[PDB]
Amino acid sequence: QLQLQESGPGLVKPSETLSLTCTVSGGSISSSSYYWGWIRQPPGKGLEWIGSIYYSGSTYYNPSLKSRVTISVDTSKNQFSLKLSSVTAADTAVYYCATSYVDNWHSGLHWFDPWGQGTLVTVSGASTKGPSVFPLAPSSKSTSGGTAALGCLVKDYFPEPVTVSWNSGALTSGVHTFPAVLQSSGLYSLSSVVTVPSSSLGTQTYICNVNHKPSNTKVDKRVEP
Amino acid sequence: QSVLTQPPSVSGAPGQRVTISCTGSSSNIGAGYDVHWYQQLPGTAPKLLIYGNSNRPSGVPDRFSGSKSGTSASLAITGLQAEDEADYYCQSYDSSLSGDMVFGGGTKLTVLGQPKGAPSVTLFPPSSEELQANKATLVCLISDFYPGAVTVAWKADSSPVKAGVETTTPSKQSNNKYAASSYLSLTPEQWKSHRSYSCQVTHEGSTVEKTVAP
Repeated sequence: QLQLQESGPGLVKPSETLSLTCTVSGGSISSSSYYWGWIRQPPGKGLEWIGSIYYSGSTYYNPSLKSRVTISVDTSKNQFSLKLSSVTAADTAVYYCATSYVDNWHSGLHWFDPWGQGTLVTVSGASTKGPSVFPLAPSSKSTSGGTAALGCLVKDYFPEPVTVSWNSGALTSGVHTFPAVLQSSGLYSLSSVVTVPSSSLGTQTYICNVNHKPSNTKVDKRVEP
Repeated sequence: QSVLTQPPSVSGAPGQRVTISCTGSSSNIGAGYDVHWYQQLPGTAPKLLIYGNSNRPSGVPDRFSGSKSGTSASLAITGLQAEDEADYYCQSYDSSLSGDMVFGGGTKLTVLGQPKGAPSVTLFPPSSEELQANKATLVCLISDFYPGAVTVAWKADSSPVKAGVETTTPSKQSNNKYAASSYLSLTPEQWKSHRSYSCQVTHEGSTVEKTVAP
């Protein structure tokens, strides 16, 4: 029931510093025999440990990154933080925080559990672009009997990700949010589709909630017949 | 690159036993340090699968087991299930420098014998709102197909359109089938001047073609 949540910017310019924070709940960073860690995973690649910190400040870092890594802890807020300097495209990755129960670090017995959700950071000199959200009006042709597919096209945003919910999280059945395509322009597009009863298209209201955190853009798009 | 080494892919038949290896050196696994395993379902964070060479967390089926021997370790899965398709990572500790938590590069596990699934195809025309903004995008959404390979072609009326097409790689769904999206960019004038456009999906020698008109 220890839970970890990453936060921080999704876009960093090459040569600048990447900063992330992990907020812990359900257990204490301070006064605990735990090392609080950062791990990353470039898209489609493997896991890599970045470093870990004990609540009173002692750190261990990945030797391949140590010259660029600073991990810090704020026990009063039950948070710990990562700074990675002089970034390049090689540092584009999903960044996870996690924790390790540790009796003695150098016994080398410890593992990562639990893990945070991960947050994507893209290293790029391109500017942030918010999405254009267009409704995809319902069509019955491709779906099961008495149902229709409707959705939202989330076009031309950068960087990833966008989150899409339906009716502010109330509508979850039949929702399929597809992975984005990266266009030659360097901008992403994705679509989210929900299959709903045909009979109530005139009496229910369907709204896609698009959140693009990197541009601080939120769109709630009504999808009408 | 990673400090420990795993086969990029491993395959097994349903109900049979498969192993995923993890090799290191006398500075990590061979130095006496424990090996742990993480399971990563697509699009999800890794989760602990085995700790301390052979211990299972609660919530992990007893079909998973772990062992270590010399400079290597092995994840074993009995009674292989389709739901075991995932990426698997080993992890240990290396004492050659300052004390390093190190990973293998990951193994994608395929469960053989999955039946073929034909793609479900939903094709949306450009929205009136997009056309009013002087743009036009056709959206072809492809889901529930297996194996994970499709080709998508677009047609203006009956003629292939090669320009302005962006298509995702196939991505694994939670049900082990695959999804993909294809997008055709047009001007509003192109969209309105043709009698229709089509998205044609080819999969395992069969084709599904959906067509929309202004």
